Amino acid sequence: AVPARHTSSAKKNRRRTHYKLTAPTVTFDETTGDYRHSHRVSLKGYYKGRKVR
Amino acid sequence: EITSAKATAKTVRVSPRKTRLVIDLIRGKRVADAIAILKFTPTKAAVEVENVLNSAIANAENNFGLEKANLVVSETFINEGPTMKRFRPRAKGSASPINKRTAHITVVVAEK
Amino acid sequence: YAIIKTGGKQVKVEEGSVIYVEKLNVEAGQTVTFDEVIFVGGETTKVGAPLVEGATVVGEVEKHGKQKKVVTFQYKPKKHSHRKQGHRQPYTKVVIKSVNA
Amino acid sequence: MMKTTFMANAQNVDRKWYVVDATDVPLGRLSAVVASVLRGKNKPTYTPHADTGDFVIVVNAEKIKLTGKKATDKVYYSHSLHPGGLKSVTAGELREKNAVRLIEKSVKGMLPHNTLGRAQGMKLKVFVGAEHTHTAQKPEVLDITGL
Amino acid sequence: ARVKGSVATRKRRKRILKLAKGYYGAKHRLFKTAKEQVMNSYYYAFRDRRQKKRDFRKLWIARINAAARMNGLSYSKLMHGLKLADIEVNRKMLADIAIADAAAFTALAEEAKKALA
RNA sequence: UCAAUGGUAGGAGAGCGUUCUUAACCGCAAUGAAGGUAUACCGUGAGGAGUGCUGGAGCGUUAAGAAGUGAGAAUGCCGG
RNA sequence: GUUCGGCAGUCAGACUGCGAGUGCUAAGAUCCGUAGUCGAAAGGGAAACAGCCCAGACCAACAGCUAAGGUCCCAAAAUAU
RNA sequence: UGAACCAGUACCGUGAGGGAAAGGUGAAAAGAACCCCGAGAGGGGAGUGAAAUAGCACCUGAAACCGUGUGCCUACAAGAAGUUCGAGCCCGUUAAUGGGUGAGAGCGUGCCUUUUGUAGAAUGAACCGGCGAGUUACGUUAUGAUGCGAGGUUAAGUUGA
Repeated sequence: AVPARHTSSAKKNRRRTHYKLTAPTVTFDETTGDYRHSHRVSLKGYYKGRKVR
Repeated sequence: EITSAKATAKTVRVSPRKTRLVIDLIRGKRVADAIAILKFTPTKAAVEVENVLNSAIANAENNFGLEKANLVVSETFINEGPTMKRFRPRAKGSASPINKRTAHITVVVAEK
Repeated sequence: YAIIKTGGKQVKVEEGSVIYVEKLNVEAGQTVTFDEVIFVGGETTKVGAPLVEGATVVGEVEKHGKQKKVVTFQYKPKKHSHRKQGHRQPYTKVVIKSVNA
Repeated sequence: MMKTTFMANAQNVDRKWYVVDATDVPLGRLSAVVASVLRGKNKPTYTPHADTGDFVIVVNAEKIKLTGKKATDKVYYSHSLHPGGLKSVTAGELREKNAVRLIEKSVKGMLPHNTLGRAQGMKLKVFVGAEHTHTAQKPEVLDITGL
Repeated sequence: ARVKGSVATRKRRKRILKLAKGYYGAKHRLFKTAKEQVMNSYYYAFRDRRQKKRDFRKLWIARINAAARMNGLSYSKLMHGLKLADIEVNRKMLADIAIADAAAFTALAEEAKKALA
């Protein structure tokens, strides 16, 4: 429960190694933008090439 | 003549450790990738980095107009500032404070 | 090429080799010779050399100075171990050309 | 004065190969001198980080001149980390099966137990009844005696 | 007279830390583990001011019995032939002939052969 | 030259550094005082200055006097 | 060495033998006298070891010789006679 | 001075009581017009001023903490985290027998009080910085220093800055 000794900060970051965030795949400039994700909706209503608000 | 495309921010409560979860995606890629992930980020910390990011592109056209589509991020860093504490109550006189996480938010972009 | 023990340090000298040696009563640079040279040494020549005569190190004396002040605190018991010495050494850089071999 | 030492090896190492065998030779008296060559301790070029790790080759390793009843009371042991981890390879046993660690575990007892000791000690060349293999390089037979 | 000498005190602190610099990780990011860390290091650097003596001599005698053993000669009877031998009882330059000296090495070995003889 | 130099509580001797000293002695200072910082010098030690940089007002000498005067360590304290 | 003068602290130690006592002539047990050792004395030897043995460190040193103890490899010297 | 600051303040406690923290921009606010980003703040240009790392808790700015870049090394390793030597690499300095490394390899039980003996599973120490502890009043004794010497000696007081 209660820790014994001090974490050395290098080992603390060695705990913090796998903790990182993962980039989501973003569809890039479509006309000149704007963006969606694949399997997701654009800001212009577009999923599967048709506007749905 | 200089790239010098830097902006910053101060006094926002955003957990700079989790912004150091943010910036690893940032530091290498072009600004189209940056506002791509930045618009599509499911963290609260990375929307308002378009204040610094947009303000730094707005530096580059504030007095440069240089390489505006071409601008890839040179560097960032987001640091803690003075985290403002608050004497949080907790049971039977425990009451520990809270470090509200201040941050400078610094971005340079450039070419190449 | 020879071997000479000037101090308590027996030394391969090459006929041209710059060496180091502790302080001698040379003063600035008077290139003087030393005579207890025992070997032909690094030979590729005449062999043997139990006790050598005339092959003395005609020493090309250069310089003597201070070495490096290494330091001393000592011995560690518990309950207040105590304290420092620490010095350097008046070393002596001297090039050795001109053995008689 | 200061650098009268010399490694002369610590980058420029040598590599030589030695078929070393006798069919029956005693284990200790073979073992410490093949330890000496796998050091390269006999080579006149020692450095504590020399890496004069010899290609110490053994073939035809069937027999130790076995003093006493050592094939009945030599018995080895081991301990797997599962509790009650006694597992014993025993005295005459696995000599006739695989006399490999019958040698090189004892040469692990010979060697300086470190990364270099496990380097050449884990670069032994071991054959038990063979004419070994890969004489593409040049092997050389070393001595008979315990010197 | 409530005076401090504060910068002088931190100059002792600064003096020992700048003289303490180099070792692992947290140590120069702290104060006091570094204090022994130079200190233990020249405790047994004081011992190795005697023990690289007593180990470079092991390199000396070891490599010279390596080449002597390459001539099939053992160090004890070699040195025994060196006390039997000439004005030379020269030791460790005679260790230094490990480079390329069949003349100096094996011939001085023959001097020892005519010293046992 | 000879002899000595393990050393705790112990006892003796000596010296360093800080600050104030009207003292003088006698300077520095905006071309940069102090202070900070890096520094690959010196000094048996404590310690001392050199340079680069911050920095923009007091500081250093010497010698002597006087001291709230030499900092890890105590549930030391306070602040982070 | 004495004398005189200041200034101390030490009161409770162990251990190794050696000779005693008590104890199951049990004990790394106690309690004496006796020497050493540590404490308050490194280095080496015995696998590490405060007490055993050797040997008392101002320092440098890329010098040699040696104490006990060692010389098949780790780990240096004798596959010594 | 508890209190250089709207201090006996805040605040605690019903009360008697207790009892904090905190000064410094720049000479002069001359306090950043404007322009742009930004919901706004905040930033960024411009300009301000000797200076803007000088921008309103603002001189100076360590220290722990978090960083970002950086040359070397490490993903067959089981160390009081060290020396000493050193392959190899990188760089060139209070110009110096240069430094930064460091694979590898030898040998290496942290520091304090107490104890007979602690490496300790005996304490204690989160760290960092600041503070933080043998005095003087009067008296005696000892030791010296000085002065005069069987003669040394003025106390209190008065005078006077």
